[PDB]
Amino acid sequence: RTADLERARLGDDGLDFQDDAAQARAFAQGVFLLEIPEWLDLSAGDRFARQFFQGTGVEPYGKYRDLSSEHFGDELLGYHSRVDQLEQFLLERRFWGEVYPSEIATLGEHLTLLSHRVLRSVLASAGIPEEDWHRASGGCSETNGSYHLTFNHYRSAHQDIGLSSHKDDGFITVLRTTAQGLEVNRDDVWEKVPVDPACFVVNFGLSMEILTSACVTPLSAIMHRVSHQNFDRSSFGHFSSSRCLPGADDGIYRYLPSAGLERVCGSRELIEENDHEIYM
Ligand SMILES: CC[C@H](C)[C@@H]1NC(=O)/C(=C/[C@@](C)(O)CO)NC1=O
Ligand SMILES: O=C(O)CCC(=O)C(=O)O
Ligand SMILES: [Fe+2]
Repeated sequence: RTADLERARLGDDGLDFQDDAAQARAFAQGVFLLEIPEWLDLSAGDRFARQFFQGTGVEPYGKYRDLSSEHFGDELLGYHSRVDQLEQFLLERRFWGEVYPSEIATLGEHLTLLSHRVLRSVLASAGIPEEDWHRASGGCSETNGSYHLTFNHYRSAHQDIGLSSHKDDGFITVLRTTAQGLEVNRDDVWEKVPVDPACFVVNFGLSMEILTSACVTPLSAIMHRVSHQNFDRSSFGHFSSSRCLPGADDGIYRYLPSAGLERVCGSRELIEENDHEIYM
């Protein structure tokens, strides 16, 4: 019922697991734990996740309930009530400094850098040539990707599942969870992800799976869900995707030594299709 995940930490040369077999298990499973740097403050983000849905009466973050997608010219952004228990506030990096509270934008920038370092370590381990990283990652091997800082609240009063079974769209997801509910389907059995408030949960998205499908050890996008919540639950995540601007899409690529990078689809196209798959 409970999954046992490999634990890593960011070191001087990148991702440090206990050994090479632990990294090989972690990358093949598509999910692992990443120790949270002692200097990285998560307390403002935790409070934002507990508050964003409550409206302007609740300070300092309740007012973000009133910011819908029309405010951003991007239908994916802002407050969203989902068909599951989940309600969300999603915002891409181009809007953080202007729209998010100053300390929330700061959290997003720091998570972008941690995710940047995690991704470059992964691309090296997958055997992708370094000179192809920028195009292969749609900019995420540097800081030119699309990055969403997304806050999640599970309304326990709503029936049925917390968040439907799915895979993330992008390359790297850095997930901050302090309560039970997350479940992963490694192999073919659903398993609870253990709670560890000292670690992020890291997993790969669909773009990573597509990118590394022909590699020596292909990396998969883990299927995961949030079980029905009988009490309220909150969380937040940092998502790294190939640059998917409404007018500036970087596309999704498969790497093959015999051919280089072959375009598969567009980045926003993958996101819109996935959101349609996730919520039936
Ligand atoms: C790349 C932009 C998207 C919106 C980003 N990637 C995801 O896979 C996503 C999935 C859900 C389950 O959280 C949305 O319901 N969340 C995000 O923030
Ligand atoms: O809330 C969680 O623990 C998981 C949320 C999630 O998987 C997502 O928002 O994509
Ligand atoms: Fe997810």
